[PDB]
Amino acid sequence: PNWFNNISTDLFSMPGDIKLGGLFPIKEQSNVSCDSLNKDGLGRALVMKYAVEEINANSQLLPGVKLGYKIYNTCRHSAVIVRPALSFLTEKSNGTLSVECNYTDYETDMVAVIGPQSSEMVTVIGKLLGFFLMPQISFGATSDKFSDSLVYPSFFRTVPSDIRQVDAMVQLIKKFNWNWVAVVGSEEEYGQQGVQQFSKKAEDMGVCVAYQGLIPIYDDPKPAIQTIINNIQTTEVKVVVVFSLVSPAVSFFEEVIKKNLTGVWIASSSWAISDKVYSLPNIDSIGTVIGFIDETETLELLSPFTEVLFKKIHEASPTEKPDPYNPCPECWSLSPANVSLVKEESVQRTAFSVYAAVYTVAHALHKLLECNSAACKWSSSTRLYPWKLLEVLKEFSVNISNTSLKFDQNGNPNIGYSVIQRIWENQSLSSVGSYRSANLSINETLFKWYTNNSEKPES
Amino acid sequence: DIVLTQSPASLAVSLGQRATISCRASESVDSYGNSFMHWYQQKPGQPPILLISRASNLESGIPARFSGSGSRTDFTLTINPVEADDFATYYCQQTNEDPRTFGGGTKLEIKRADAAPTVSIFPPSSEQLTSGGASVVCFLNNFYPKDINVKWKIDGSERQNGVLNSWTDQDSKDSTYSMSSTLTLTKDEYERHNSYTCEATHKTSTSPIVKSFNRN
Amino acid sequence: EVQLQQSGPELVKPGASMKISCKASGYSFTGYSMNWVKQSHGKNLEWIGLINPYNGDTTYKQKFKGKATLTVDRSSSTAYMELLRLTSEDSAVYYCARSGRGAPTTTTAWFTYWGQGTLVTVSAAKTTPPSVYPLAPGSATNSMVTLGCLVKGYFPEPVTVTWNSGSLSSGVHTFPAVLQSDLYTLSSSVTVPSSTWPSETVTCNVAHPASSTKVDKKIVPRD
Amino acid sequence: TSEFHLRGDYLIGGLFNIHYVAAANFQRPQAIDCSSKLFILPNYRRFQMMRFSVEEINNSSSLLPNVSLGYQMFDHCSDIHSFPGIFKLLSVNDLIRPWEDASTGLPNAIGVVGPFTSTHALSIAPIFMTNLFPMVSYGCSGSVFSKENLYPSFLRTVHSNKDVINAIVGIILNFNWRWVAFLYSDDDFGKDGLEQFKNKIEDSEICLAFYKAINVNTDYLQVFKQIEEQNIKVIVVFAPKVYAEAVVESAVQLNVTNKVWIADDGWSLNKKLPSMNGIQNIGTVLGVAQPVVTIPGFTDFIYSAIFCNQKCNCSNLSVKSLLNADPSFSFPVYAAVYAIAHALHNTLRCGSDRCPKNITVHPHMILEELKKSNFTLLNQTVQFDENGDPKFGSLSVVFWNSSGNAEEVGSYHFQSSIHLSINKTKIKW
Ligand SMILES: *[C@@H]1O[C@H](CO)[C@@H](O)[C@H](O)[C@H]1NC(C)=O
Ligand SMILES: *[C@@H]1O[C@H](CO)[C@@H](O)[C@H](O)[C@H]1NC(C)=O
Ligand SMILES: *[C@@H]1O[C@H](CO)[C@@H](O)[C@H](O)[C@H]1NC(C)=O
Ligand SMILES: *[C@@H]1O[C@H](CO)[C@@H](O)[C@H](O)[C@H]1NC(C)=O
Ligand SMILES: *[C@@H]1O[C@H](CO)[C@@H](O)[C@H](O)[C@H]1NC(C)=O
Ligand SMILES: *[C@@H]1O[C@H](CO)[C@@H](O)[C@H](O)[C@H]1NC(C)=O
Ligand SMILES: *[C@@H]1O[C@H](CO)[C@@H](O)[C@H](O)[C@H]1NC(C)=O
Ligand SMILES: *[C@@H]1O[C@H](CO)[C@@H](O)[C@H](O)[C@H]1NC(C)=O
Ligand SMILES: *[C@@H]1O[C@H](CO)[C@@H](O)[C@H](O)[C@H]1NC(C)=O
Ligand SMILES: *[C@@H]1O[C@H](CO)[C@@H](O)[C@H](O)[C@H]1NC(C)=O
Ligand SMILES: *[C@@H]1O[C@H](CO)[C@@H](O)[C@H](O)[C@H]1NC(C)=O
Ligand SMILES: *[C@@H]1O[C@H](CO)[C@@H](O)[C@H](O)[C@H]1NC(C)=O
Ligand SMILES: [Cl-]
Ligand code: NA
Repeated sequence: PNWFNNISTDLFSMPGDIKLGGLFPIKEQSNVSCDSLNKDGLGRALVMKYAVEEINANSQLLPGVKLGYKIYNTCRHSAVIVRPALSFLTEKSNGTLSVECNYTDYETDMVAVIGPQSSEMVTVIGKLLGFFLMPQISFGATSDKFSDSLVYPSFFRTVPSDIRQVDAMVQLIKKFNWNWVAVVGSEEEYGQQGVQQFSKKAEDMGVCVAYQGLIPIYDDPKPAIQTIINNIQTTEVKVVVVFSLVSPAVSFFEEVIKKNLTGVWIASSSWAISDKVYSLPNIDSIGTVIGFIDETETLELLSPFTEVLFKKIHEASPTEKPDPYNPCPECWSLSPANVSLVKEESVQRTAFSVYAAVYTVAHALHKLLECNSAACKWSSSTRLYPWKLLEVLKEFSVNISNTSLKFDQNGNPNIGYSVIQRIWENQSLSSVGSYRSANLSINETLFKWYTNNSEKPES
Repeated sequence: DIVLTQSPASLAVSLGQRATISCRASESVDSYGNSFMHWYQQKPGQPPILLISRASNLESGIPARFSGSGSRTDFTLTINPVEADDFATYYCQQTNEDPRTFGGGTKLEIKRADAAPTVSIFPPSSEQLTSGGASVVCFLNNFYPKDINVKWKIDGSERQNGVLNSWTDQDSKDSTYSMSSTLTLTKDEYERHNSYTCEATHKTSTSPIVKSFNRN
Repeated sequence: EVQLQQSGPELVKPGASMKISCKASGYSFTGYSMNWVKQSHGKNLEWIGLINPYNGDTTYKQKFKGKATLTVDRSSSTAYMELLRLTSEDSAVYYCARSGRGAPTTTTAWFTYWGQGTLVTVSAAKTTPPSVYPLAPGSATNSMVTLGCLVKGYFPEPVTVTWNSGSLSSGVHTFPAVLQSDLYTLSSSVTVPSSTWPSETVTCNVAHPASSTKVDKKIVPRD
Repeated sequence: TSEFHLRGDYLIGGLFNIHYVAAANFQRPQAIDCSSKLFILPNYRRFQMMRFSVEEINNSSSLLPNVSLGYQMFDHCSDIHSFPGIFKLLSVNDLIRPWEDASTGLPNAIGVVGPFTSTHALSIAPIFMTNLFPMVSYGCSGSVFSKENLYPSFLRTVHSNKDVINAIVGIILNFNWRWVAFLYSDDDFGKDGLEQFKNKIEDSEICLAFYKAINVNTDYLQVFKQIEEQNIKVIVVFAPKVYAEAVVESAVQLNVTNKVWIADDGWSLNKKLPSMNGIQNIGTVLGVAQPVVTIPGFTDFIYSAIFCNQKCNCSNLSVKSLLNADPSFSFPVYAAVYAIAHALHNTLRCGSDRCPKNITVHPHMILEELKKSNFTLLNQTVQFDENGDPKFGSLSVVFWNSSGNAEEVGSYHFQSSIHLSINKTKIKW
């Protein structure tokens, strides 16, 4: 398309009449120095850039109004994320945050927040943004804790709560007649809640959880990982649910391989399509991996858009523009050789979640400003208060591309899951079914069993 | 104190068939909505092993062949099908009130086809002859059932004095018993005779099984 | 996994006292009652009592009050039973057994883990090593031949018997000892193929730990 | 003037919650009027304990000589609506500057005492941790606050949930009952309690036969019906005043009888329940409790005493009721103030009868001294381990006796072979 030609080379900051805050895990600690590039995170940030450039190109969506944003790195670290979250709340005209008892008439610099990705990070800023009644739409944080509007008053997400994913997992386990399982989680909000939710549902459906353990994310995780694997071996479970963030999952499966364990592994959406796990030497020996990921559209314009953008960035790269809080210092050297960032499977299959969060806000604004296709009831003197936009997002319905998105009273989307399996031979993911509403629908015949005789394991 | 009476005191059950064992308490062993009677298996020389707790809950590790039922004062252990290594004494135990008590146990024997004993007789070793003692040993091995009669005969004449008899426990593979019979003499009395005979009578035959040696 | 390791067999004089130990490993020791069980030669099982190792509270069956004393040493994860003023009536196997998990009360707990048991002989008589004589088939053949050795005049129990230091397992019969004049006698037989004797050797290895005597006897034909 | 505000050379923030209100949806981004909600007598007592401590230090010519301590205190009945007060404490001009350095920049306050509950702390602590602004909590017992890397400038003058849960497990192991119900508040405090409990009893004879999250919507008829059906005798109640009262009041009303109740130290010295009508019928109440620590001068101080969220609306108040209220967390408030005051004193390099005035004080300087606190106070030794947990304070076992008192029947030994001892004779079942 043509409007690709007039896109700005600014990744993390775009000027606009109305602005969104973005929080992405762009650079993280290796194991406060945030020096390790998170390619999935940087990739997701680019989706937001794409969505906003596209919204501005669309002549009929916010006709008179230009949408812009500021995107900051979270480092998935509470000290790092607090500062941008407060920056979003500064007086639009001032650059500073007033101390007040009443913010009803207070015009924040941003009108809504996109992100953060992780549940731990939502627990850091969610109540702060909730006090301001500033709409927050996460493209990634799945913890069921955020499903209570009395606790998280302005939180939405374009991915389903994990209370539904564990229900999908328990239904698969029942369908295959497995009744003796272990469950492993990372020792933080996502994994902790996932393990607890799973254990409760498994019991409700008469599945005996043999063992249950958590992988440390701060202290050296190998001792606990050994304890965990020892229990798995003594209980003799052949099915283990791993409800874990990637880095603990990597550490866990490193040890799984060393001890030459084999079985069925059920992946939560956080590592189910992770190249970090799937590229570990001898991972293909651990057996059968069945995963659950968010059911998403593919954005076929994301890759083409990103080629053009990375071209324009190469062109402008002799220019200089210095920042202690640069989300990504090394991104100045992006050439078309880095489009791989958005071609990556983990990004392609989750991109729509970011894109849907940005568009939800844009359509909500379009409605707030009493817009039609020609003009918006807006001018340079219009005052936008996040609490008014929030009023519009409550129980919002909107069509985005081919998806009919509906938010319930909890801020939860009517979005389900795809069930996939890792096919070791050609480093791929095959579709073995879906989960929609409360209905698991799998085709047993489509499953491949990496067992001695290729038959489905155990009973 | 709760008295537990088991019945039968002993039983023999063929491979593949059903063993039923019951336990009766002098008072109810129910409380907390449960029945606190448990079943244990014990092989000779070993600690008891818990099979079943709370009347009917099978412990992990224990074969599905074992199951229990009952409440209040009447409880039953069922072994089905019986396997060869199930020879043991089975004990009930009540833990509903202090002091915990056990039944006197039920001894389960594996039933099999009648088998004749294999008889071997051994003279005193020279090494023992020196010390002035003479033990004549007779092995009666791998027979069934356990009931057997051995007589010693010296120079054609019967002897009962000085004989010590010992029986193994049931073999866990072939379910037979074995028995040793030891005739201990003085070296002197031993040298006072020529023929030494060990004579086994068992229900598998109306003719005794006979093994002899001559001292010369 | 859970192990309860009891101390070895003991011979003790009438009137003396003795303390049996039970070392627990593989679980949190103060979390479960440790029970003690007596089994006399007649094989009746009898609950002696239990101790709460968290605080040392004890509960006894009445007839063992003042006869048995339960203690724990939390610093070594070990339960102890001290038996006082022993009579020949106290001769028995004594077990320790851990309460399980699932009962409503400490009273109702069943026994999920057991020590291997401690044989206590209460006798005035004296330790005496065994004599070991070979049993060779006396100048008599068929396809399989039966040999043995006679283990005579020892005290107290136990004795272990093996054939070729373990390699001979099948066709072995080791008979329970008989007690005579404060002395034990047993015998062991072994049945081996006729072609494998007196060709390849067959020795029986006796061990009497109570006098640390360990002896062999290769079984040699008679002439 | 006002109770909530005191001018001084240096200011301490005080975060309290002396009114209670259940969570509710709101439509405007604005503070809540906490002064029209339910008054909490014992929390107001702890509120006064901070005012007393500061005044006592300002009366001293040896600790902070000629350097006055002031405060800004708040009544945050809602953790989500507490941010105006928090911003006030951290602002450098009645302005917040999000990118401002931890070094350069002088916030309104040098540190903060509080808040009381884990929920309050979780909502706000990250904003404080960012520039290492020191928080010394007199009540927060969530185990997650022991993680230095998540809460680098957070210290506390009370024990973690692990210690109380160990004491509670100790009580249970001392008697014969091994099925247990665990009723926990449906919030961060209660849920951490439940996890610690599960972890502690897992390898033990104790069986968790029933547990349940207690909240405003709890159907108590069904809870006690399920407990009764499972024949459970021991009921642990791990929950703050409002939920513990709802549990026990409901039990009386629903004819729950013959139980053994076990309180955490948050309600074992509750003053409403032990004399409540029909209390005797539900069974025996045991508990883990903070020993009553006498704070000399406080009684006198109280006789002499009686911006959003700085209004008590508590004027017709009986001095006697306040004096006799649950005195739990008293030494923790008192020590929290003194810890900050000593930290300031040492940071200013104060001597015996004067402090230098050439030194500029930054909150993170106060933090560095706080972490190496080492001083005596009413014959206790105030210190914090590496994680910012207190190395002082003990726990005792109480039994609610017939004259309505929480009688001491035992104590919890942090470091000994028998971790918990109980004179069982004192308990009348
Ligand atoms: C807060 O400000 C708004 C708008 O000025 C006003 O309508 C509202 O009544 C104020 N809130 C309070 C509690 O006075
Ligand atoms: C893009 O590619 C270059 C060369 O492979 C690499 O050094 C650089 O780090 C990449 N950029 C990003 C943002 O990953
Ligand atoms: C919006 O959603 C409804 C229901 O999914 C759909 O029928 C309709 O075509 C959509 N309308 C627009 C204007 O996109
Ligand atoms: C890889 O192999 C599978 C069969 O296991 C096949 O179904 C799939 O089409 C292949 N993947 C690709 C990307 O061609
Ligand atoms: C499931 O897949 C198998 C194999 O591809 C196919 O035979 C069958 O038509 C499918 N079943 C359903 C119900 O779609
Ligand atoms: C004090 O609180 C009561 C509610 O308990 C309320 O009715 C009253 O208006 C308040 N008084 C003042 C002066 O704010
Ligand atoms: C401080 O001193 C004043 C008199 O100057 C006295 O009235 C007050 O009670 C003292 N306060 C404390 C807390 O010791
Ligand atoms: C004490 O400090 C105050 C203000 O900080 C000052 O005015 C006064 O001079 C000082 N007093 C003495 C005795 O140094
Ligand atoms: C009423 O109270 C008594 C107290 O002993 C109790 O036993 C009885 O079961 C209760 N009745 C009902 C219906 O709960
Ligand atoms: C604390 O202070 C005392 C008194 O000065 C000192 O003796 C002791 O060494 C200190 N203790 C620690 C742990 O630093
Ligand atoms: C109850 O305990 C209190 C405080 O320890 C004490 O004053 C009182 O004597 C006790 N009453 C009874 C009946 O034990
Ligand atoms: C235990 O409690 C009783 C009061 O019921 C008391 O008389 C006795 O002194 C206490 N025993 C000890 C050893 O302190
Ligand atoms: Cl994030
Ligand atoms: Na002073």
